Order: sequence, then C-alpha cells, then structure tokens
Amino acid sequence: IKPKIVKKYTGHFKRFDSNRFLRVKASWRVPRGIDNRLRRKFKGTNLLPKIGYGSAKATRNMLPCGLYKFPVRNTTDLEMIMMQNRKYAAEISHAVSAKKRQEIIQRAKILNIRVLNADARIK
Amino acid sequence: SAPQWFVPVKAGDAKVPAYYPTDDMIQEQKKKLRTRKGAKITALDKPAWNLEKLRKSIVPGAILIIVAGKYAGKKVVFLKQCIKSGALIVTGPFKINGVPLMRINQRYVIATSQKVDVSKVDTTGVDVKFFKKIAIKKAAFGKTVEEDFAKKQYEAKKALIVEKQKQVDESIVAEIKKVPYLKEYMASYFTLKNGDHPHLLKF
Amino acid sequence: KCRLHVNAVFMGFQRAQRNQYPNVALLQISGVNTKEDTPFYIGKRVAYVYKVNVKKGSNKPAIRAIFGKIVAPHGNHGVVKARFLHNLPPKAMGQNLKVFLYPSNI
Amino acid sequence: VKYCAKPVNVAKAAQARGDNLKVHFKNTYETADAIRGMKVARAQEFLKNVIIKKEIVPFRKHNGGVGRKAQCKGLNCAFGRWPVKSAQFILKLLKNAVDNAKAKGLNTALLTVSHIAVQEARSSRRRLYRAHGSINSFSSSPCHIELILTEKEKKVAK
RNA sequence: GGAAAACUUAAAAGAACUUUGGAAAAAGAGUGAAAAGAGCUUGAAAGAGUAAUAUGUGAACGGAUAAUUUAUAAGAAAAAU
RNA sequence: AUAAACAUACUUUGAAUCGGCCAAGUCUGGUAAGCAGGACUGGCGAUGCGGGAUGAACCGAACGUCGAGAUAAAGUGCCAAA
RNA sequence: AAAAUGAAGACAUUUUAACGAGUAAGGAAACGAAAUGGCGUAAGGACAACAAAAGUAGUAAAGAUUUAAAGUAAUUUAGAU
Repeated sequence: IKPKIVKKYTGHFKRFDSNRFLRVKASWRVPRGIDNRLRRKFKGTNLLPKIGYGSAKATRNMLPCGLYKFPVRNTTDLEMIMMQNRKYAAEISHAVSAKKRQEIIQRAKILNIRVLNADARIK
Repeated sequence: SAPQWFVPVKAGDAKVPAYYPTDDMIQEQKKKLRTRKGAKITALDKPAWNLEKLRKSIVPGAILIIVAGKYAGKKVVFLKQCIKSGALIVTGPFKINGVPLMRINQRYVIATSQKVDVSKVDTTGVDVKFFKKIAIKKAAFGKTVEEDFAKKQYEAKKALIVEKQKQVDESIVAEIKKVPYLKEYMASYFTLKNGDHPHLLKF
Repeated sequence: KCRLHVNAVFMGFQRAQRNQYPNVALLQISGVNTKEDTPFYIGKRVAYVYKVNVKKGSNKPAIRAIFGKIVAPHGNHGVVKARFLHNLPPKAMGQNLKVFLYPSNI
Repeated sequence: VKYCAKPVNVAKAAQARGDNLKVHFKNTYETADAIRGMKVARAQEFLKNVIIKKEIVPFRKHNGGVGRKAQCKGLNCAFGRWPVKSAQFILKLLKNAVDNAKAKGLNTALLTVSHIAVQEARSSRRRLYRAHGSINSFSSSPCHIELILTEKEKKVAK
C-alpha cells in the first residue's frame, strides 16, 4: 500500500542573479529591490516559492519507500517505533560508530524494522 | 498473546532483549503478498457479465480486414464471439490466408460486406478451453532455467491439437472458391493505394 | 508489404502568438481539407515512429515510438489536435507521423 | 608538492620534477604543451631545435602581441616563439627522468612523455620606481614542472 | 605617529647511503601510526595546470516542454471448485 | 424598492506619506508645447498577464500550484494559433 | 468563518463555504481548538540506553569536496573521499 507521492514542482528555487556572480549563493532570498525583474513577476522570470507549491498533506515528509523517517542513535531508540514498523523507518545517525551500527542493524531485523542505512560504514 | 503488530522472527546466535521470546518457541510465518481473489470459473455455456456488445456490422460468416497486431492487413472470416472474453473467434482459413484460428478484439477489425455465409461450420470445440490449451505459457519464476528450448518444445507438443481443430476450415474453403475473384481477394494483403482516403472508403 | 496509415505532418503545438502549450500537438492529415471530414479521425491512434542509431553494445531498440490519439478538430482546414503519452520533441516539427485505422468503428 | 597524476604502473615509469624553477610560466606552459606525448628520443631533439630557432613553440593560449612566424603552418596557430630559457629547463628534466629510468632498468628507446604539467609558484616582488613619486612591483613568475615517462607497449582490448 | 606575525610529531626518530647534476635539487632508499617533510595540524573561494566528457555563424548564463546518453531505482510470491 | 451577522458601532497605541504623473464628448494663462495651473472620475505610482510589432498610463483583465473546456480585447496570405 | 469532536491520536484534528496580486508599513514570545507559522549561529540551566553503567565519539569527532533524499522556502538528513 502506497499513495502516489505527487510533486507540484521537482526543481530547486535558486536565488535570483546566482547564475552570474559567485558571492550570491544558490539559497533562496526573495528580492526586495524596487526594479527587480523577479519580484514584479515579469514574464519569463516569474519563479518564486508560493505556498500553493506545497505538496499533499497525506504524503508530506514521506520517503519514496512509503515510510516516514525516524532517526535512531542506539538500539534502545529502535523500540520507540517497534509498534509502527509499517509507518516509520529507522535511519542510524551519521555519528554512530561502525560497531554500534551492527547492533542496531541486527536488532532492526529482530523487530522487523526497515533501515535506510543498512550499507553504511561497512568494511 | 502476541499483539496484532508483532511478528516474531528467529535470531542467529545474536544478542536479544530480555522481553523478546527466544528461538525455541518461535515459528516462522510465510510472507503473504497476494490478497485479491482470482476469477471464478463458471459453466462453458453461460456468457460472462463482462461481454462486449458487437457492432451491428459484424455478423457470423463475414470477412473482416484486420488493421492491427501481428496479422495486419490480412482478411479473415468471423465464426462467432468468444463469450468468456468477448474477443472474436476468427479464422483466416489457413489453406488460403495462412492466418490460424485465434482470438482478436473487436476494435482491431473492419467488417467488409463480403459475407461468406457458411452455416454448418461445426465449431463444437474452439471454446475458451481450446484457446487456453494452446497458448504458449512462460517458464514461471522458480522452474529451474530451461532457457530457449522450453518454448521450442512448447510449440511442438501443441501442434497436434491445432491441426485437429482445422476441421473448422475444411468446409469454409469450399465456398471461398465459389465466388469468382474471392480466393485472390482473400489471399492477398490489404493496402491503401494512392487516392484511397480512409474517410472516403466504404466496405 | 502494405500501407495502413495516412502520413500526418507535425505542424507544431497548440500555441498563441507569443506562447506555446506543448500538451497538445496539431497535425495536418494527408487528404483531409475541411473540418467536416475530421469526425471520422477523432479517436484513431497516432504514433510518432522515429529511428535512433545505437551502438552494438547496448540493449535499447533502434526503432521507438510515441503513441497518441486524435482528440478534436482545429480550425476550418481540417487540422486536428493530438495528445501523446510524452509530448513530441520539437525536433519533429515538419516531420511525418502515422495515423492508424484503429480503434475502428466501421 | 605532490604529482598531479600517478602512473598506471610504477614499474614502467620514471619521474622528475623541479620546484620553484625561475622561468616564466606563460612561456614554459607552451613549451611543455608541444612535447606532451612525443617520444623522449624526439622530445629531446625538438627541444634542441627550439633553442637554435629551427622549430616553433606555438603560443596557443597566451598569444597577445606575439608576432606571426613562418614555422606555424599546419599547427592551426598563427603565432609562435622560440623560448630558449624555458626549453633549457625542461631539457634538464628529460635528462633527469631518462637517467632515472636507466637506474630502474627500463628501455630508453620506448619511453614517451605521458604526463607533463606546469603550475604556478610563489613570485618574488621587487620595486620599479615610477613617475610622480610612485612605486610599483616587479615580480617574477616561477613555476613547478613535473614529468612522467612511461614505456609504450601495444595495448590489448580483446 | 605606529603595525604584521599562533600550531609538524607523543617523541626529531628533522630523511643520510647510491645514481643523475656545476650547485640547489630530482629518482631510489629509509624514519614514523600517518609525510604530518620543516612553506610542516585538516587546507575552502577567487586565479591556474593535467585527465575524462560535450558544444559552436557578431555576447554568455536562466525557465517550460520533450528526445538521446549516463546515474539512482521497483519483486518472491502464486488460480478456480 | 434593493443590498447588509466574518453586519454595525467603535476604543487604545502606532508605522509610512503629504516632490507626484497620465487619460478626457472638460476649464483657465499662452500663438503653442511631451508647457504652467485647476473641478468630477479612473489609472501609473504600488502591477504583473492577453492585445496595440516595441511603449508606466490606451483596450481586455488584475495573479496560490495545476488539468480540461467554452471566452474578452483583437484577429484568420507567410513569419503567426486561426 | 461556522458547526462537530476533544486528555494527547497528529500532520497545528474532522466537515462545509468563501477567499489568495501589491511598493512604504504593520502583524514580539506563551495562549487546544492556540490573538500568523517557522529555519539558522553562538553561549548558559536542564532533558537524552529508565532492570544499579543511561545521548554520540580511536570499529574514527568537528571541519572540507561531491552524491542522493525531505521541506514550497529559510534549511535539514544521509552515503562516499
């Protein structure tokens, strides 16, 4: 069972005038200038993030697997979603060592919990 | 007992919590993926609820040009409609066309006015049982490999039943030769020569 | 072997003077000259059969297609609108399509 | 300073490099550009002919104000010069890298200049006394030159 | 009147003998957990060099839509009576 | 007669602003001005989009992300959908 | 906005309807049916394997270069070097 995750825009909302200059980063900042080509929404360049682009509520923050993300740091965090293994999927944090990962990965098999980092920090 | 959300699994000599049931009291369950029930099989003489409504231009014994599929442009003779599926049971008599006895959907054919008529065709067989018996099935998923020769040996074992069911076509060829120029018209293909526009052609 | 299609020219997309909507593609079917002869063609499958040169070390075919239908007439000259599964590339403008004879109603 | 690229096989390669060499970078980058690929037997002969001004070194990229020359026919370039000090510095690496190959035990008749790259070093600044009581800079353009000679054998691809 | 300038390593064990070279240096060799090699903790950006890939008629870059190429990526259960 | 319950009446505190410009089945000074100064109203300012080839004001019409349809100004020899 | 339900579910609940352009400017924090909703940097007081060894870290931290995923967006998460 998986509802079709529908996206109203699959691109990135890059900052205006970030394709010419390097001091202007590619993170969105709405232009406040009076003569700006974009805040007036001129034709051809009228791409701004407006709340209408927001994706469906039912399938918001849902990974393509159909399961939401739940980060775990130790084996005892897995028990927090052992009842909801059909809704949440464990994702071992990036600081957990390569020894504690084999404890979490093996325990996630016992409780039958999908793990998104099953091939991370392998030998 | 076990909650509805719990499915115990075995552990391969690894650390387990204090509350997890051990392996000696755990039985494995087979993962189940198929839930929808299949198609109920009913009598061979009752038409399905899901039956196409034939066009008024299609009557048994007509000659249908086929405009799509493997046999594109060939002219066939329509015997009767397969009730269990709604697809037409046509036969482009193999002694003339080379078109075997098959099923085809009613939207891939064009009904010409040349009605071969022919009663007493003796279609006592050629129900849905025959068509499912000669269809070349696949090799499934676990049946070893059997690459290539499985389908080659499939066709050879189905050759006899196909030939036996050619008693349908012995009678029809008799009245194909009756009408002059009807053997030549059937044997050849169908082509749209220069100057024949589809919206103007009438059959 | 035989011909079972009439070659329709990909004129372009349904546009305006300074716009373009590539969801709908216009065709000038050969032999159709008025909008009153289009009632026949509304529904018949249309395919954009093209050819791609491929290397011998690949699996993809050298002949592909993009199938679509004819949905409505357009103008009084018999031009039609065709909606495809994937919008036709603008490299096909002026090329020839195929207008099949199924789903037939004759 | 490390080498830009590592040899495919270290048993078939000889290396030589120079750090902070005092020679113009815009001149050596074009001399090292011509001899990239040619056999070490011919690259030594070509560099002997640029010195005596019988072969040209086409300035493909840095060609502003460079006059036209008669030996630049066929190279797709209308400019070319004969840098003598830049050739003499590369010629002392090809002799170093060749004599490193003899130590290993390679065959000098097959060596080719597979990789040769020129970098930008740290310049040394001077003073140039200008008009109106102003002082400008007078800085060199030293460069690091690397070099890898690999034995050439007929490749196989089944 | 009036600034700039912190950091090798746990420890100098700060290469030590050969070949090329006028010398600096380079290639082997070796120390060290690791060159971290004295310009020495990791080491971005502007500017460059090498390799791989791709494109072209008086600007370049961006956006919508497809095509081609490359990459990511979806399963082990199973019918009727 | 018609409209009006997210109607009606407000209270307290406070920001920005008082360089304006255009249109006209209008006016005054001027020979006249893309000049100077006004009365009623709509706009540009603060505003994109379709049309006038281009245009701050003209005509249509004011904008969350889209899909399908009939439309408005205006057009249907080619560039350009008809 | 109005109804319904409401001790904790969860996605800031459920149903119906109307609406959404905008420079100057305003809408501080808390307020269960929330009197706008949030992201990020640094520091301080707490919380962070609840059966007496209780967040991560030499089985590789912070940082740097990229690749993928989530979010409309500020940005977050993860893989590799």
